Amino acid sequence: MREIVHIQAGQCGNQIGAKFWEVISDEHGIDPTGSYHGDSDLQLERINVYYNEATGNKYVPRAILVDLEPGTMDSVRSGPFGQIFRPDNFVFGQSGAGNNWAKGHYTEGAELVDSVLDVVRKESESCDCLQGFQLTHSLGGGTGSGMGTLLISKIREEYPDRIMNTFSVMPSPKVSDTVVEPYNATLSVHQLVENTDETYCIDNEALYDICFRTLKLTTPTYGDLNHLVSATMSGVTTCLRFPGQLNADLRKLAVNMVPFPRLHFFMPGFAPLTSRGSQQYRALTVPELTQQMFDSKNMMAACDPRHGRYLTVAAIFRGRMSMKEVDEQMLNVQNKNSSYFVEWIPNNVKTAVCDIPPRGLKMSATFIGNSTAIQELFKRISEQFTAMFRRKAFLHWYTGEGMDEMEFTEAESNMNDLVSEYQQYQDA
Amino acid sequence: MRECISIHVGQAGVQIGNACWELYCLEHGIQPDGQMPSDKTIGGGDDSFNTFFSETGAGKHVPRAVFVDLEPTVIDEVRTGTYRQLFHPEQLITGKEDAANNYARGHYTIGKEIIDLVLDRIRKLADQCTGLQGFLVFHSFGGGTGSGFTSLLMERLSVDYGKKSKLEFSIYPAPQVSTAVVEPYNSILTTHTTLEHSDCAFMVDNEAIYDICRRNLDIERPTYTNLNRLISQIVSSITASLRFDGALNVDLTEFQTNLVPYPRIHFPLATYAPVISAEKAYHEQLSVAEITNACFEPANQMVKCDPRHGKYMACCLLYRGDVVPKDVNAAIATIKTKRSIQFVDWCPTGFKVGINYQPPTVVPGGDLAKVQRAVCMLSNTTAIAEAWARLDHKFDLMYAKRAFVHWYVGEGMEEGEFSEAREDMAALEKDYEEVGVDSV
Ligand SMILES: Nc1nc2c(ncn2[C@@H]2O[C@H](COP(=O)(O)OP(=O)(O)OP(=O)(O)O)[C@@H](O)[C@H]2O)c(=O)[nH]1
Ligand SMILES: Nc1nc2c(ncn2[C@@H]2O[C@H](COP(=O)(O)OP(=O)(O)O)[C@@H](O)[C@H]2O)c(=O)[nH]1
Ligand SMILES: [Ca+2]
Ligand SMILES: [Mg+2]
Ligand SMILES: [Mg+2]
Repeated sequence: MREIVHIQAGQCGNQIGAKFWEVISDEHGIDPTGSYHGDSDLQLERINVYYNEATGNKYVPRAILVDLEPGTMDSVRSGPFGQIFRPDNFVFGQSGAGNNWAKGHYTEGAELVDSVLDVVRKESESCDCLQGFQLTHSLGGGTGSGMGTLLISKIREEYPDRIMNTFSVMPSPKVSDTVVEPYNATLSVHQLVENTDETYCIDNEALYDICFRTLKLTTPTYGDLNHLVSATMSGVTTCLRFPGQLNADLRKLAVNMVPFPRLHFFMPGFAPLTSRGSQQYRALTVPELTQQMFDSKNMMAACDPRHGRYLTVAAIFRGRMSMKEVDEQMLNVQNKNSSYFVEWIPNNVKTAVCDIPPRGLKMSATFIGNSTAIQELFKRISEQFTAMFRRKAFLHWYTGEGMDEMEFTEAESNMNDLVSEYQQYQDA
Repeated sequence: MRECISIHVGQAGVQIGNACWELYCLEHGIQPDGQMPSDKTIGGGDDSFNTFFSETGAGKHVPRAVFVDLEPTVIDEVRTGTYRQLFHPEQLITGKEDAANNYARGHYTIGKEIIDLVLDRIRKLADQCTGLQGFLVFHSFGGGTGSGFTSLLMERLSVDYGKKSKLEFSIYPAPQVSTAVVEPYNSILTTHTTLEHSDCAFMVDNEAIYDICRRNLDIERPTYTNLNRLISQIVSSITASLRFDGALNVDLTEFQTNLVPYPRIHFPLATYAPVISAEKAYHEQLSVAEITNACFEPANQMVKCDPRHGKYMACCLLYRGDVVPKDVNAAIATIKTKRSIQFVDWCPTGFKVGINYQPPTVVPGGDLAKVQRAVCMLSNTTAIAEAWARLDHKFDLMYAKRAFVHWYVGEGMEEGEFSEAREDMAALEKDYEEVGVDSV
């Protein structure tokens, strides 16, 4: 299986989504025209995973852009790689979702969703062998969160044997738009637990902290946060995009990473951590990459890895380096810290190497972990949800769109089940 | 798209309308004839200022606004005055006989004669909108038209436009400029009647504004003109997010999400800074930290009450002009380790911030200094309930004797509308107390 269909929803979804296509396009040698101007053949070998060929010979991203507002999509279209997207893959309403999950999922989103599925079907039909879908969205707003999870439900109904994966941005009070973000996040998680196969948890708390503590940026913008996201995203999709042995498609990644169907929320990690523009001149040694990629301070989800156990780990090393030194360092980490890797999944750490480094670095490592420490992320959202929900505060925004309190109670309970299910395996 | 229609009701609504619209024209470079040279798209457009102005084929930019008074003399001043070419005659609606400081007359006797005509003129503005967001209603609490007609109009708009948002700018009465003994009655009757029909209401206490004018601007005896110029600055700060765009601009609707935790709890406290004379601004720049600090000084509030003695449920800062997030965050961090800011336990404590880059404008001949940066804080505090407690007390003193009640009964109202309106106010005061109690 080859083709992945990419969907980006809402302001956050479309902003990280645009950056993703920007970064991977440069790696595959594709320019704003859709014209290849690269040297290596490794660049084109698996280009069909993400790109359509339309005679030119031009490469068109298999990408559908979705919003309930036109704003951020006009931003994308007049942005750097804006011309590359298929204009018919732009699907927008006018009325917005007002950071309201109920509007995205039930009222405004319901009005727009069929048009999105027409574009999904049109893209799915040109595929030799569709692998499945990736979605970029946030959980804190209304469109990416409410409408994004509506879309996932409808995509699963029409394609139940395909893999569904998400890059899901979790909200934090540190970088926050509205007080209702915990409501929107809890309702979205409930969906994600049932209808995705694999979810990369991108924690805005973590991205903020990395920017503040490590990159010495005193006031991080979304741009700074998204630079970390696009690097992580390029990293986690390396094995899908380039010639390679393991985690080479979406189903094989799921089979190695997900021991129990509900526990499919991954903590990504990246090394070296770099800020935008400002370059680093000294390449990292393989021992340094390996130490940094496993460091809590390189994690994109604000969870302490020492507070849990790793179920499974995938590690991707990028650049020209010694594969023998990689195996040794990877083996050294596990042997040194063996109590943090569950002993009932043997050889639960898999490593891949790709020759092509990302732009502006000679060496990089990407970490994908399924840790039971992710539970800290869900506990945090749960705490914020309950603080409001016990006084039913802000609920009228949701009941006004037809929702009952019961739906909140159920979504909370399911998220608490997920928490305690993680705790079960951290002690087994 | 996102159009907003303004409705200015009665003397106070209308005169505040004049001030706001004059100021909007200066903010966007629109001339008194409606021409705006900088607007290259003739007869239409989807720019930010189009939320408030429509455009004719001849290049005229026209307020999306209706002015309504039951008497003709305040609206005749708009008709013959500086900005008379701005408005199509059909946007300015007058009767002949006013409500004589009586809510019953504004709501029933006189107002029922003109209500169908007003809703027809509103309908004509709405029909020109491609994506109508909602209404901004300007009125006094104390006047007969401002209270009775506004409450009638709000009820009817709920019928004709469903749940389309309605925001109020409501002039709360003060003894220094008030014109009727019965203003406490009119205030309680309108507040009870419109409470279910309104999404958000900005109360402007005429005494807070009178004090600020006397104290900060050194005006011995402020007139309506003084008060209105300052009110328009505050209204402008609130609507600036709708009328301009920019990277760090944050839409009013998004502040509203944070500001209204329960439908009845919908009365934000506005505080504005800096209010300073030309004489004192000279050579003295107010920094971001200075203006943000001034937001937590109670003498700068639009309603007299003390937030230090209640609890916060939300805090929003709307900056305009030369302001960057770095400085905002530094100023906020200082204030947090130095001020009396206690939140209820059920809401998070982070301040929500928007910045518009376009700096404040002042009107020629006015009293305020042209500054490089300004701020409007909108907070949701339990302290706003003090303003209700004061009006309710005044209402109770007169109502226990039925003083002036015959004027309302003579117009067809029953005593049961009074006790009912009063009970709703008692329940509102109670609601404000309950939201400030800690959780179990
Ligand atoms: N801030 C401000 N307040 C005003 C102005 N005009 C009147 N008021 C206040 O509004 C109240 C009186 O109501 P008006 O708005 O004059 O009355 P109306 O709505 O015209 O009602 P009637 O004349 O009774 O039909 C008093 O509290 C006044 O001080 C004004 O231009 N500015
Ligand atoms: N990391 C990141 N988070 C964002 C970005 N834009 C918005 N957010 C976050 O996304 C959430 C709001 O959702 P947003 O995508 O704006 O709303 P939507 O358009 O209705 O889906 C909040 O948690 C914001 O902190 C972005 O560009 N990057
Ligand atoms: Ca125009
Ligand atoms: Mg947003
Ligand atoms: Mg009058």
